[PDB]
Amino acid sequence: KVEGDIWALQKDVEDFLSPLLGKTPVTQVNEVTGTLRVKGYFDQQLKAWLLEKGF
Amino acid sequence: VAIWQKNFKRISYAKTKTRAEVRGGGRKPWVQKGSGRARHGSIRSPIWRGGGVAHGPRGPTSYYYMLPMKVRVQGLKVALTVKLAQDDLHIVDSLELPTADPQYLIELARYRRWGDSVLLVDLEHEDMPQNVVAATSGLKTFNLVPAVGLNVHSMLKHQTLVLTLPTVAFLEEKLLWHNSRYTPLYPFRLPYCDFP
Amino acid sequence: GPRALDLLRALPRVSLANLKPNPGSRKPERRPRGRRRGRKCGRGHKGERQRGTRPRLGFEGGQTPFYLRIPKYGFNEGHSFRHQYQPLSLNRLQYLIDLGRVDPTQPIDLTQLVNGRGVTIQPSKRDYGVQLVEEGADTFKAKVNIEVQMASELAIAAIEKNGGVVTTAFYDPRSLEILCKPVPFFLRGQPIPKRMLPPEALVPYYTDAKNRGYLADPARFPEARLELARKYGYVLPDITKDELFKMLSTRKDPRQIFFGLAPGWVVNMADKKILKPTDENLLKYYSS
Amino acid sequence: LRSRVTDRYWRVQEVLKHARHFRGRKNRCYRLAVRAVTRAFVKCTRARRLKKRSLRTLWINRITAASQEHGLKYPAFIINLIKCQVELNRKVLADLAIYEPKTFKSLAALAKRRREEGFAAALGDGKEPDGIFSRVVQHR
Amino acid sequence: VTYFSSRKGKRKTVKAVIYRFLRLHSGLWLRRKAGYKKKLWKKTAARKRRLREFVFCNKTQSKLLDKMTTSFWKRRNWYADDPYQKYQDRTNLKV
Amino acid sequence: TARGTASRFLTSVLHNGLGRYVQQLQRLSFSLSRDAPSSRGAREFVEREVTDFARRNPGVVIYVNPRPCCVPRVVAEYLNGAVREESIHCKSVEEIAALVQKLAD
Amino acid sequence: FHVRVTLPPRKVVDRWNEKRAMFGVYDNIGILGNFEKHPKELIKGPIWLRGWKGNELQRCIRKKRMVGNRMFIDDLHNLNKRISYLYKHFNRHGKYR
Amino acid sequence: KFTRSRIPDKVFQPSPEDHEKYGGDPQYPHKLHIVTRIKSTKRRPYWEKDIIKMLGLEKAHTPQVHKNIPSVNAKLKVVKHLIRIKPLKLPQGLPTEEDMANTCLKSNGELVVRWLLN
RNA sequence: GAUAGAAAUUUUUAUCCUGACGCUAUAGAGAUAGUACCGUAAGGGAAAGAUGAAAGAAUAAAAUAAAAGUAAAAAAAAGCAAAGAUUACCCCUUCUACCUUUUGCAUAAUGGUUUAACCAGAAAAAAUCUAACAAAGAGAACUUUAGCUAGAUACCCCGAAACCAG
RNA sequence: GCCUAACGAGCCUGGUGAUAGCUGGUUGUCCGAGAAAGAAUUUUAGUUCAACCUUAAAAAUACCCCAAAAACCCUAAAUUCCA
RNA sequence: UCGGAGUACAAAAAACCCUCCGAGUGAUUUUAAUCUAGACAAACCAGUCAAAAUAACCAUAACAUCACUUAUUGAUCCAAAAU
Ligand SMILES: [Mg+2]
Ligand SMILES: [Mg+2]
Ligand SMILES: [Mg+2]
Ligand SMILES: [Mg+2]
Ligand SMILES: [Mg+2]
Ligand SMILES: [Mg+2]
Ligand SMILES: [Mg+2]
Ligand SMILES: [Mg+2]
Ligand SMILES: [Mg+2]
Ligand SMILES: [Mg+2]
Ligand SMILES: [Mg+2]
Ligand SMILES: [Mg+2]
Ligand SMILES: [Mg+2]
Ligand SMILES: [Mg+2]
Ligand SMILES: [Mg+2]
Ligand SMILES: [Mg+2]
Ligand SMILES: [Mg+2]
Ligand SMILES: [Mg+2]
Ligand SMILES: [Mg+2]
Ligand SMILES: [Mg+2]
Ligand SMILES: [Mg+2]
Ligand SMILES: [Mg+2]
Ligand SMILES: [Mg+2]
Ligand SMILES: [Mg+2]
Ligand SMILES: [Mg+2]
Ligand SMILES: [Mg+2]
Ligand SMILES: [Mg+2]
Ligand SMILES: [Mg+2]
Ligand SMILES: [Mg+2]
Ligand SMILES: [Mg+2]
Ligand SMILES: [Mg+2]
Ligand SMILES: [Mg+2]
Ligand SMILES: [Mg+2]
Ligand SMILES: [Mg+2]
Ligand SMILES: [Mg+2]
Ligand SMILES: [Mg+2]
Ligand SMILES: [Mg+2]
Ligand SMILES: [Mg+2]
Ligand SMILES: [Mg+2]
Ligand SMILES: [Mg+2]
Ligand SMILES: [Mg+2]
Ligand SMILES: [Mg+2]
Ligand SMILES: [Mg+2]
Repeated sequence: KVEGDIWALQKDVEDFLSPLLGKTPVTQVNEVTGTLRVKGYFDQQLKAWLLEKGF
Repeated sequence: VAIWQKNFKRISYAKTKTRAEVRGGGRKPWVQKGSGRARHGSIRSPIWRGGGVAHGPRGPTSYYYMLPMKVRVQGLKVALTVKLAQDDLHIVDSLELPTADPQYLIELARYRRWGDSVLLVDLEHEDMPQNVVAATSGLKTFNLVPAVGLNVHSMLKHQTLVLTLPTVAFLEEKLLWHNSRYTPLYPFRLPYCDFP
Repeated sequence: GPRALDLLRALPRVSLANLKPNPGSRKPERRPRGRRRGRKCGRGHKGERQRGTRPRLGFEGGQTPFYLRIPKYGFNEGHSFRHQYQPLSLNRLQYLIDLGRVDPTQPIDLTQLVNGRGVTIQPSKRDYGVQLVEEGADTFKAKVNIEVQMASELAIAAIEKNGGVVTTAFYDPRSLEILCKPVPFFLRGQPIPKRMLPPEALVPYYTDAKNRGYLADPARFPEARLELARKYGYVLPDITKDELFKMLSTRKDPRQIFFGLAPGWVVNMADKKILKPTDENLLKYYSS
Repeated sequence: LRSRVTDRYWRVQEVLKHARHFRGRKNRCYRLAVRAVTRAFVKCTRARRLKKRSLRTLWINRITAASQEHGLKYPAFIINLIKCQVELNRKVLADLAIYEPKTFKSLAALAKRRREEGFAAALGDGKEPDGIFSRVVQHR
Repeated sequence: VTYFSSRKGKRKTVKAVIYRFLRLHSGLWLRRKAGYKKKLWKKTAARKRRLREFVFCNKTQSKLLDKMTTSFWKRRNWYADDPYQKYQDRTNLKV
Repeated sequence: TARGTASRFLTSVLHNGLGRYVQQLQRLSFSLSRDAPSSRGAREFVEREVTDFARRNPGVVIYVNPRPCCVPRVVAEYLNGAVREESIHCKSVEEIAALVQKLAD
Repeated sequence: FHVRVTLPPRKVVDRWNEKRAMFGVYDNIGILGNFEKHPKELIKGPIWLRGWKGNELQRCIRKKRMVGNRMFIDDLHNLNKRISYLYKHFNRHGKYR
Repeated sequence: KFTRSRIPDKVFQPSPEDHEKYGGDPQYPHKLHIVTRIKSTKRRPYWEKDIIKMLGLEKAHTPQVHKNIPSVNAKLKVVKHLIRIKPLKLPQGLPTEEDMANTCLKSNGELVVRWLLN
């Protein structure tokens, strides 16, 4: 359920996750579905990070 | 959703007879050995001229399936969205027509550049103004349909959508209802707390 | 919002003529025609398998099959008759209360949990009801009157500390089915049946104040209850002096399915009326 | 829904056009024709690789005729032309032999000279002599 | 196995499985050892122990048993007092 | 196959490229549909490219006919008298451009 | 392989005839209609096939259960045989087991 | 059984005339090999096939360069009948970064740094 | 063992809108017909049609002349019949038919005179792929420690000697 | 032996699309990888497991491998194991 | 069917209507427990070892022994026993 520039979100998500893994996380952007998809289980840390930004 | 609307209704009555249902040939047409030719059982075998069909269509067949609710809803939303974004949606008030002459309607669609075909949606079936019904009963391309008869296929078949104002107020509510709703406990036709 | 919409002004009408299924949605089927998929057509060569006759599933080719050399042992033995209690953690209960699905204000029994879709019962699978488990014990801050079919010491302890009341009640399979989906039952056109008693194995469970059993002697309740405090080291509140107390004390008859209705009545939902038997025999049967 | 092949006609023509010039029933009957056409294509590609060998052998035979005329065998001619740093493929050499008999007699003269120079140097048994045509030039 | 029944057209279960095996919800199957009640006087106490075990089946057997068994048997079960409820989830499995 | 088909020696028409070079392609005729999807590429080509092509080759006359057809064709025609038919049916703008070039040269 | 020498009469299908223009009209009857009738109700067909689907065995088996006692002798017999055949084939034959 | 094969070290003790013969310096071993695969791996045991693959020698009559360290010499020793080994020579020395584009390898086994000036 | 297999208990809203992503003369009924013909009998069981508004327009008028088979037009050293070619048809050079079956077939192992028309892969448990909604999902019944729902992906043809009933 | 031109047990119809681990057959084009047998089995004309292999997917080490190391009478080509 | 030696020379494995010996148990008292890390072996089924911890016993007391010791054995179901 991502409404907007999803590429922005991809940038911010990989910039957020990068300090964790030492490397950029692998990603898939579905622009038509309005969806982002990330390799590995980041579920908790990402709910936290999306809470911090007030969505 | 368009594919769904097309198929889910469909029942093919196409039947072919298997070598079992063909008329005769319960008996071996000649002896297994010595006659010098190919060996056969029934003369109704699928190899033979008049014989049964090897696979072929079988029985009345139903193609029936249901796209999940929220998907069909989403389909309707999207059709509306797209009719609008491409400028081909026109919210009309009323539907009162000055006269029952259909030529009036055709030339009206010519003056506003509405395209060849038009879908006129009204709120209920009985409440349709009689001038419209007269005018639109004798036309092929202009089609009058009540709100509950709005659908993806018909919306993609007609170049232009014309929605009555109470019709908009209806659809908006009907479709929006689903984003906020629980999964059904039992069928929605039964008593629910808030729901009709 | 959706910038996609702005690209749609520029492009031709969406019609029935141009419509593409999402790429990957349909993996195209393949038919045994041509050089690749023809000539033995994936069936191999001669033998039993090219002819389609290979033996049944477990069959090992004549050596005593693996699934039959292993000895029988009761594993699933009598499985159909075991009781099944759908677990509900305090974590889920709290999460439901927080979001306003079940309200703690009125009493919470099975029907309330089902209507919030916090829980799902299927009696046909021999679900005998909800059991309460302690997963969210520490985090649990809510004040509730709850009725479940089973509970753990720790769960109860965690509800008491917050000034609520737990009670374990029993429902037989028919009772249970009626309880969980009441409106489908009220269209059935039958009276409201008696609640059956528990079977002999489950009597020592519901007769104890330990479990806060619905058949338990209330004389032991305030005793056993206080015991639970000594163990977990918290001050037991006086439920009597609370404003919501009249709701917290609310029970059911051991013979009653619902709150405020009674065995033998009939709910006419079209007239929004209740119907009760005036007959003596009926009233003796339903009230026994 | 019955579906039959309507266009079978053309399906057949795309085989049969390649078969027109065959002898016998192979040039009509689709069964026989098909097999024959396939054999014809296979034979064709194999021959496409063969043709190059055939032509090169032709060229060598011709160059040998041409050389033998001048009293010079083929191998001598060719390698002693290499030892002069003259690289002309056999195609071109054969064409010279036919259409440029003069230039070819020159080439043959050169080769013969280079050979004699080689024998002279091998028999001489010293590093000092470098035959005029036995000198090896580097690119500039 | 009957893949399509005669009356219902559904797929039948092979009951001979359901008597000797146990399906945890993770997909692991659990079975008794073979010959564990047989000729005990003749065996070592060590061997006897090895026999009294409940053991797990390899992947192949598991898939075979799953095919031989309908959907109903793979459902999530909550039994009261159940010994095996402890074992039905899998933990710390990195694969 | 080579025994199968006809053959010819390598030649030029009218000793082209000896005295001077003469582009041999004479005229080019397109037929397409304003409406039909099959002709889509061919329409785009007519929009953007044809014009420029016509400047790049002054000596070839280019006739464009919109007509109701299902299969857009381009008919190349040469000084030689030779007429070569082609189908631009269901191709890109890019593909058509390359094709028209082959025809030109 | 002889192909027909005369152009067929060109068949003109107008897509604006009544049946084609009104197609798929009430399909959303459930959603827009405050669910009362499911779209199944719209389906015109054989009694055993309305709003239901299945492979040929299931189909036949179902036909027999519903209308099997209204059937003509020959047809009932044929149906039984078809069922027996399909049973044997699906259950005991195939590649995949 | 046909098996792998030991190759006694005595084979690899060079005689003093060999230096004169093949043009190696008695004092200093060369630094690099140019190895070429001269024969085919077909009809040879799988292990030689593997050794050839991991030496980069897959394609025939193509040169490849390798360190003259013992790690490498071991594998080379296994396949020595399938290959030609000649010492790399640097008349103009090793290439700088300006000379990378102009480098070429002559058949006498020598690497020329400046190729085709003007 | 192969396999077989309930029930209690549940659910089901009228009537009109009937037709066809069924066949088109080897198809669809066996069917122009249970006729001809074949059997003592029970029984078996065919094939076949095509002008036009008018033939009360047959010195008759009109659009395919395209299968195999022949004719127009017999053959000319030499060789799986072609291919490379070539000024040139041959002459030269190079190639051990095709399927099937096999460790291995030019095989002197199998099958086919040829042409036309017919004549043979079918299923959704688990999986994967796409999408919806998501701690829940499904238009009731179920399943859920990221799941649930939907869609798409799959498993042939001909043949015995027999056996049983009438 | 004979019982309507085939009687070690008639014929016809139905059961019947009997069943064949046995033979035969199995229809467009082009591309990517690609297989010779350990175990049981009224089994060796077949199956079902391994080992290989194919399609996806997650990973981290994989071959190659110098010393050192693996038996008691004699004993080869050589294995095993590893930086 | 099971085991030992050769075939099969040095890790393992390895066939034959191949070469040779055996087993389908005795005798004895030291009557040889419970539970569990990790392994061997292995298509599956079966087979093998085994630390720590308990309990038994000297009061910190767990390998039954011999006969080449290796082999002296048999799945499910089903029957008898009642623990
Ligand atoms: Mg029959
Ligand atoms: Mg019969
Ligand atoms: Mg014959
Ligand atoms: Mg038969
Ligand atoms: Mg027929
Ligand atoms: Mg194939
Ligand atoms: Mg074929
Ligand atoms: Mg075959
Ligand atoms: Mg075989
Ligand atoms: Mg449940
Ligand atoms: Mg080449
Ligand atoms: Mg059995
Ligand atoms: Mg007919
Ligand atoms: Mg007929
Ligand atoms: Mg002809
Ligand atoms: Mg010849
Ligand atoms: Mg043979
Ligand atoms: Mg083979
Ligand atoms: Mg041969
Ligand atoms: Mg022979
Ligand atoms: Mg012959
Ligand atoms: Mg032979
Ligand atoms: Mg023969
Ligand atoms: Mg032959
Ligand atoms: Mg034979
Ligand atoms: Mg054959
Ligand atoms: Mg023959
Ligand atoms: Mg599935
Ligand atoms: Mg298929
Ligand atoms: Mg497949
Ligand atoms: Mg019998
Ligand atoms: Mg029998
Ligand atoms: Mg007779
Ligand atoms: Mg058969
Ligand atoms: Mg067999
Ligand atoms: Mg044969
Ligand atoms: Mg191979
Ligand atoms: Mg046996
Ligand atoms: Mg396998
Ligand atoms: Mg070593
Ligand atoms: Mg290593
Ligand atoms: Mg191991
Ligand atoms: Mg110990």
